[PDB]
Amino acid sequence: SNFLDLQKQRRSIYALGKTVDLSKAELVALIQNAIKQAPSAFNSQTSRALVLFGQDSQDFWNKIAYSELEKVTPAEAFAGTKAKLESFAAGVGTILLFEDQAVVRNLEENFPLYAENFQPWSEQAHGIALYAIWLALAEQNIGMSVQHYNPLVDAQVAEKYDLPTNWKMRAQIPFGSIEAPAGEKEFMADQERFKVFGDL
Amino acid sequence: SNFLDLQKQRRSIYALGKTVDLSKAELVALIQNAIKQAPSAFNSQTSRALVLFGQDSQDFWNKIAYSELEKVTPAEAFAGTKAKLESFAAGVGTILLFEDQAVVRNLEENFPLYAENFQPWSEQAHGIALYAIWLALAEQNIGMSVQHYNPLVDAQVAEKYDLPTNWKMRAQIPFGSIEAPAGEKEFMADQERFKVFGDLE
Ligand SMILES: Cc1cc2nc3c(=O)[nH]c(=O)nc-3n(C[C@H](O)[C@H](O)[C@H](O)COP(=O)(O)O)c2cc1C
Ligand SMILES: Cc1cc2nc3c(=O)[nH]c(=O)nc-3n(C[C@H](O)[C@H](O)[C@H](O)COP(=O)(O)O)c2cc1C
Repeated sequence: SNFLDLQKQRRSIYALGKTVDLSKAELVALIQNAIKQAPSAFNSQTSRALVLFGQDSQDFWNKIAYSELEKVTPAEAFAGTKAKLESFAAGVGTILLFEDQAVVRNLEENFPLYAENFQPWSEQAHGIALYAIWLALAEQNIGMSVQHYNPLVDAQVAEKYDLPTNWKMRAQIPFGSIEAPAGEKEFMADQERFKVFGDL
Repeated sequence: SNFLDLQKQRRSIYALGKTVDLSKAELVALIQNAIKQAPSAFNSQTSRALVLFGQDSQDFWNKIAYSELEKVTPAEAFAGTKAKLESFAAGVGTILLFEDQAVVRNLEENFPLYAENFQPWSEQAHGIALYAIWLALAEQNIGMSVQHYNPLVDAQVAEKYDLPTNWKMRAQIPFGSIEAPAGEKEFMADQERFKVFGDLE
């Protein structure tokens, strides 16, 4: 098999469970290594990550995200939110990805000739880290989805885990065993997406 | 041979050659399929790409890039620029990655509540398409690098190929045969980069 097979295997999984065959040490090393190997502009390595397990992971969703969402969600709609938060907490853990703003700013100040690009290149590096993790877990038959309850949960997350303010949260990832396969995904016409020129 | 092996094999190759044993059709498929499988915010699919071979690929660096860099690069320094441009054209081809702005705008306009997320999600989607290609090619022992001469060469590239005006260029990737391994790698202190809380049930 090749990389294309793994790419096809990787999908967004919303039905997660706790039946994984890897330990904490193996899960931690898998995640961190996947992120460490993900490239970044000038090897700035602005990628930061928080990995939660057990009660911690579940509390992030059922307590942190929960308390914040009820302050902005309609009463007649909260029931559906609580259930959704539970589905994410039903997994093995949660990964929170951050981008170190102190490193991006240091770059802007020292190399203004590039400045404008540091912010976008930082967002690009985050995406790369996200895909790196997604691929690494998919190969191990571990499912996950990408969530964006930021910056709503930012405040509480930082205080609870003594996270520097410069660590700007960009995504929260619940992961676990795959309890239900994803459905049919759609693709756009390749003709209006790509263009080839030249021969070689 | 897990994913981590491939990740570690993927490096920024600056020494490229023209000795690739894959037909154009296979190269095109490799690149396009890798992009298609790369995810994007609610399957928005804002990634676009232009693959150039031969003269087209060579001209992008020696003509378009060159001409634009020359008009803004110091005389007593342009010498190095030309040398680099030729190292990129010494490969098999070039990949230009764009992000469809028309799609992103339609989202920011209809979703004034999430408007601020689309731009960063687009940049992130671009990075994902980039890494997807970089990995697909590394597995084929095909080297490449990511360059950023945008938006300096935006107008000429868009004109020469008459691309949709919404295709905002984000990167130019020269690929070819790996003529020499990458240097050494540097990693920051992990205890400064990560944090772990909790245990498995
Ligand atoms: C968003 C982003 C922008 C990048 N831009 C450039 C660039 O303009 N020129 C270049 O030579 N390398 C560029 N790179 C490559 C990185 O500098 C390189 O991946 C990093 O130093 C690590 O090296 P490795 O790829 O060999 O592991 C970029 C990487 C990312 C993720
Ligand atoms: C930058 C970026 C942001 C995303 N954000 C969300 C999100 O907020 N919520 C969600 O459920 N999925 C989110 N996704 C996942 C995509 O919707 C999903 O990957 C896409 O529809 C393709 O499906 P697949 O992941 O199953 O291949 C995001 C993906 C990217 C690349």
